[PDB]
Amino acid sequence: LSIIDVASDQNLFQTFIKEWRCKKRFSISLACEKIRDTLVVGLAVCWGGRDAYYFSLGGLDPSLTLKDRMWYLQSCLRKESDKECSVVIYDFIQSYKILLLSCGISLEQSYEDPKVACWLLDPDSQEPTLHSIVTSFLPHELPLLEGMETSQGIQSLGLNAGSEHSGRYRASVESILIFNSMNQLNSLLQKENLQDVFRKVEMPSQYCLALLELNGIGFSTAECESQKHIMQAKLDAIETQAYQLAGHSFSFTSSDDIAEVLFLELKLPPGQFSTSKDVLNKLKALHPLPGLILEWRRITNAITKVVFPLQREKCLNPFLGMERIYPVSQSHTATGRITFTEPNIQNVPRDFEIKMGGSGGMPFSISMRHAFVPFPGGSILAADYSQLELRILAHLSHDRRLIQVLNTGADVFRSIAAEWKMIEPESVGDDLRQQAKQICYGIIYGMGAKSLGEQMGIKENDAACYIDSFKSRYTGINQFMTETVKNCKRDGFVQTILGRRRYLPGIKDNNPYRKAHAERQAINTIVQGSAADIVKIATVNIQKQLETFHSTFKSHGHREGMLCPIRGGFFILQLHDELLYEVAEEDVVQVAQIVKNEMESAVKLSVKLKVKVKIGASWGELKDFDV
DNA sequence: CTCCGCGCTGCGA
DNA sequence: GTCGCAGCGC
Ligand SMILES: CN(C(=O)Oc1c(N2CCN(CCO)C2=O)cc(C(F)(F)F)cc1C(F)(F)F)c1ccc(F)cc1
Ligand SMILES: Nc1nc2c(ncn2[C@H]2CC[C@@H](COP(=O)(O)OP(=O)(O)OP(=O)(O)O)O2)c(=O)[nH]1
Ligand SMILES: [Mg+2]
Repeated sequence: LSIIDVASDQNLFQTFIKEWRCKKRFSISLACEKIRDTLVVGLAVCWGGRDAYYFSLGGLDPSLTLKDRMWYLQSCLRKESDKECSVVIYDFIQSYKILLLSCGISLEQSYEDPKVACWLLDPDSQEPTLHSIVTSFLPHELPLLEGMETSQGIQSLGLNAGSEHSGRYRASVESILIFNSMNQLNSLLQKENLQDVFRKVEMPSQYCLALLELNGIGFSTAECESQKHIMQAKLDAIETQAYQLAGHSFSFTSSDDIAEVLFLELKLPPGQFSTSKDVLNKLKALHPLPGLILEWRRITNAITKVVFPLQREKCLNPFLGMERIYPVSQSHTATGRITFTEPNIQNVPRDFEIKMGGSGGMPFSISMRHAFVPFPGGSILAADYSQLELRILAHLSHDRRLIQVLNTGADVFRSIAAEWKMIEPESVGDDLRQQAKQICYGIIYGMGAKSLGEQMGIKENDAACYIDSFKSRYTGINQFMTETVKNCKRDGFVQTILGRRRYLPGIKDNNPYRKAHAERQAINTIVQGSAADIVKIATVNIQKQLETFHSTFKSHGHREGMLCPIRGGFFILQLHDELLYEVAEEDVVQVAQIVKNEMESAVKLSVKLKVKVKIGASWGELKDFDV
């Protein structure tokens, strides 16, 4: 195709930079090749048609020194008041990282990612690939990717150095394929009214998500190995104690040789012979072994799936003098939530105690949320949304009882256990509060009486009286739920607070399980997704105002090249109703004021949003803050 | 065929 | 190598 090598002639280069400055929209494809590791060889630009303007950064005019080329490169990729420029890149979060870390260019224009648009048009769709966006939106240029089998991988074609094709060809092909496909996706977004969401909350959230990836969460490898050795010892003692409690050895992973010990060798009560966790919690009250196996599964899940993984992905930050974990973002969820991968620092286990030693042992707290530490002379500011997924239900269902218990102040999860266990509300521990939290949310979202009785440890008909009490007590929640399945059946889609549409065609299926899944999924999506929006619209506005009062830097990777006092706040992790920031000592109070002022001013609902700000030297060592 | 929802990950088949 | 089951987390 038309591949203009702009860096070949001096007059040809300056004409490309002149035309580049008149563009209010263009495309980029970072070209990366092997060393013979990654290495940005060049770049690709497109403003229309099948013209690709390769920007070699390594056959070239000697008068165009690399340094003179990099000045013009940053002269066109930086904002200058009302430039109105909107770039289109295939992987914005990783292209913004590679450009900042391998070239020194901190992008400041507007951004448009075709992958985000493909998800915003169908959250249930498959992860977009360049072959999946061309086949669906630009099929008339599909014969271009012929031979380029790398188009079927989520890695950008220009960033896939493993392909035998040159980095120039791979980037030039992608530059025109993503520019024209974005014009088609922009035409579809403008039709469904969702174009504003793509550029006002969604794509600017991926910018904050690219910043947190360069920042990374702190990690204390010494606190991990200490918490590990306490856990392995209890694991080592649970095996020996359990193997004496049964007389013979038995693998805690073989449900066959476990049900033998419990239901047969120990004559424990029971469809039957199930070593499930819902059953072993009921049998926990009869023999020490049903509780020792549940502890074996808790420690093993930690010392294998949160400990050993975290001590693998740890990296050194020589500038900050720390060892920080570098997770990966993933916003491709059906509810709009943001999850993390490699490693998932969202699944870090909660604070749990182990009792080791003679007599009644000795209490030993194991908070694995505690090795995550701030920088020298820093803090970790966490801000909760209280009960966001229930205050939203109050704004939609308008139930006069859910709003009553919301303004009261009681912990309704504890109050559920007070009615369940017939215990004082203040006596409800966290283990029972979490079990009652699952009972609270599941019953609202359509938990059956069979699963309720199995969790509650009571009969099916006994648990059915608890469900029918909820329907009678809270009556506005079901008026909306029956009206929600009315609006999803007539339309075939559920809409969030921002207009995002999840398409549920299974609500008309002939199978009762299939209609129920979509019926249930419709009620969760309208409230789980509306919460992921309220978080996202707050996440962007907090980085916006932190960038206003900005005598600081905006990311640890940004300041890694400018080098100095680390003064500003930083992003690290986002839980589905809680935002964590790594603020610096000097302005712990200012950021906490911005994080909380914006998390409330993010949306305006019937029920005002309550936000609880906490602060400390660890994600587990958190204490309240006044703001 | 089988009835809260979303999400990731290691092991075993 | 690939996917299901089940462990934890919102
Ligand atoms: C019938 N029942 C109940 O009502 O529990 C609540 C409650 N509570 C908590 C205390 N309480 C008394 C007046 O406030 C009340 O109504 C609140 C809510 C929500 F605030 F979220 F709306 C949801 C639920 C529910 F669990 F039903 F979903 C119940 C069901 C299973 C159990 F193990 C214990 C109780
Ligand atoms: N359906 C469903 N949603 C859940 C479940 N656990 C968490 N969620 C969703 C709904 C609430 C939201 C926040 O979860 P958290 O665990 O932060 O809960 P919380 O009740 O807001 O927290 P707390 O009262 O302890 O501050 O995530 C669950 O088991 N089922
Ligand atoms: Mg919470």
